[PDB]
Amino acid sequence: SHMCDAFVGTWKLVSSENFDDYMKEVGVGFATRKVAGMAKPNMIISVNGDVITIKSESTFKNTEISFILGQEFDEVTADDRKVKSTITLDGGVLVHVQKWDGKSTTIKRKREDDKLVVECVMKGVTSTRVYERA
Ligand SMILES: O=C(O)[C@H]1CCCC[C@H]1COc1cccc(C(F)(F)F)c1
Repeated sequence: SHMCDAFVGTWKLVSSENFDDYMKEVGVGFATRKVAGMAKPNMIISVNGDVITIKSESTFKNTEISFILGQEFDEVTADDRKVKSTITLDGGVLVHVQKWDGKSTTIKRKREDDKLVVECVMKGVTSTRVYERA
């Protein structure tokens, strides 16, 4: 057993707060905000050795990242940013920093009761996205 055991599984979005304002702060344009904001993604998290994979599937886009903790990688986000990402574990929280165009956003993923809670921060703006097991 290991590092991210409690994250592994298939998860479905059950609530979102302040996501439009997060996306605005990130620089996402109107039509992508509207369509992406409707989506109810499924997130599939798996671990194989040191490699963590996070897959997201939705009506809008499917995304997938695979990574080693602490090791920077290139990521294409769902809104089509080309970013440089580093993901670490800090006190049981997955902390994901994305850098692009001199900007930065941080996404935290944590287990809270039977939920997986995702907090997305861009400058002073936070969005909270709650997932439950599928
Ligand atoms: O909810 C989350 O896990 C977060 C993760 C960080 C970025 C924001 C949000 C992902 O937001 C979206 C919104 C629409 C569709 C998709 C995807 F299925 F294409 F991945 C993803």
